[PDB]
Amino acid sequence: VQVVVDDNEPEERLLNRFRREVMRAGVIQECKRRRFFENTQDVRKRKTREAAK
Amino acid sequence: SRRGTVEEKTAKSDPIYRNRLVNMLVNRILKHGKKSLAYQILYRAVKKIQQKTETNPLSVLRQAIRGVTPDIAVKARRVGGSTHQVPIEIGSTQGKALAIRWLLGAARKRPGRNMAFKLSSELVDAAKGSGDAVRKKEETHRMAEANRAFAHFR
Amino acid sequence: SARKIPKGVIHVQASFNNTIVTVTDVRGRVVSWASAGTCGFRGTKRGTPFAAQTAAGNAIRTVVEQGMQRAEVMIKGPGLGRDAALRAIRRSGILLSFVRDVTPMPHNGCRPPKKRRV
RNA sequence: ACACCAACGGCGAAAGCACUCUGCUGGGCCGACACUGACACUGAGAGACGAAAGCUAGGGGAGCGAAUGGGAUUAGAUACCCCAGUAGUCCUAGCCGUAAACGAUGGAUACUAGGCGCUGUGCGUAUCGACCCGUGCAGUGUUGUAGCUAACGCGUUAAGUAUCCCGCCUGGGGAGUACGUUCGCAAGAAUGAAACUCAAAGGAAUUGACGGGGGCCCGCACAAGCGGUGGAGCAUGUGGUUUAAUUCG
Repeated sequence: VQVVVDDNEPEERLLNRFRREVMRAGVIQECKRRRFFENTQDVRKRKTREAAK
Repeated sequence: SRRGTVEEKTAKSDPIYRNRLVNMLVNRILKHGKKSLAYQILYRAVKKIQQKTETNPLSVLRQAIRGVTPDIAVKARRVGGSTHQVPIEIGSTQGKALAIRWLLGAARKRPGRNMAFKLSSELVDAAKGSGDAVRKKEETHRMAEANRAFAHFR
Repeated sequence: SARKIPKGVIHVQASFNNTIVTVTDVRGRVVSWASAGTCGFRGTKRGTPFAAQTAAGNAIRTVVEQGMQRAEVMIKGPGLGRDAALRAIRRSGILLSFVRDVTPMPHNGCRPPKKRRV
């Protein structure tokens, strides 16, 4: 689940924006809080239903 | 900003030396509408400074106020619920205006003799590093750069 | 004096309340550390990005005795001190080699309370 | 407990069920057909299954967390928030059988305009291709039509048009409680009143307002800035007090 700095060159550029798309605070804000058990399968799938079509 | 555009409000220039930015110093030291005696506060501080310094009175005025002129100040903006102390960078139009406000107050908050000596003292005290005029430049820098994280770079 | 270790991993424990920046060697032994609530300000004034740079820039006073040339970085956990800690270490004097994100990604089991963060 | 894959996905009668593997096992669907032959549908009582919480006995217990103990907030908070934390949550066996157990629209069958998304199978110059044209199951949304509906809305997975059978309602409060019977270890569950009292409860939708709802916009409104008040002495006005009245608004 790490990040690539496989590119050479003595460059000082961050390149931390490449992993801030898939991983980000997104996989940690979906987690680290409290799970609703039933509202996670209801409310989180209800807003994605109307935003699809 | 879009509806109704006003550039700036300007009056007549400096007496015989000709300058519009120095004419704001006679307009801020203006007490209750007396521009006739406000002329005697600036032009007598130009007559008494030539003995303390060597060069022209327009040069020593500009070389000293650069130590009173700020680069960054704090403004109160709220977002989300909490009041953020976000620092916005001050330009050359508002920075020259903020320099003459703290040199005005420092002159009045020193009850010695007349205003001809009080303005002339705080004019050379900005070059060496003394008085309440130069202290406010380093005091606004204590509020700024400490809250640097609330504002992102350009 | 000093051990004089070449390169080493920099574990940055980036959290919401503060950020603990610790520069360790190749094995896992800590030489000296630096934190956000140590560098002057405390309470809630830390955890911010430019408060993390004064924290990571306090380490180069205590670890300068060893004399490290190159340095690998390692960030752990979310917060406003992920990209900031990397910028302070770069302007200090030490080189870049391996920047990695070893943030513990859960397999959806253990869940802490809701609560609002800073 | 099990990321990602996960999906408006799938399976199951309902509840419900997701890392991988093995063992035993159920249901659904399609296709050339082969066979029985209506052997069907529904169904009071009855029997069985039941999210979580809770209960009994024996285990287990990382995290979370009723209770409980501190810190904080507040006029007070024996709440929200912070630090800890027991039963419990997990496993085996038995028990309790309730939930917005909700699509709140019981099951089964035949019909009635259409336009986009799954899974099986047939076919399409030899399938040359991601694919193209059909034909079934289950499943969403649709400016969804007719029709239906109080309206919202539903719309061949319709509350459309009909048939078969079972359950249920016939004012609000009192009540889903009391009494009795039955069931349970217990907490309680199931069946189920009346007196008295009101003339109203209730549903949809409409106008406006309100919102510590949202989107976009205008006034010193804030912001930027100057002077000022509240301090002081004096003037004046008002309450309170006082007085025979300290006249009224």
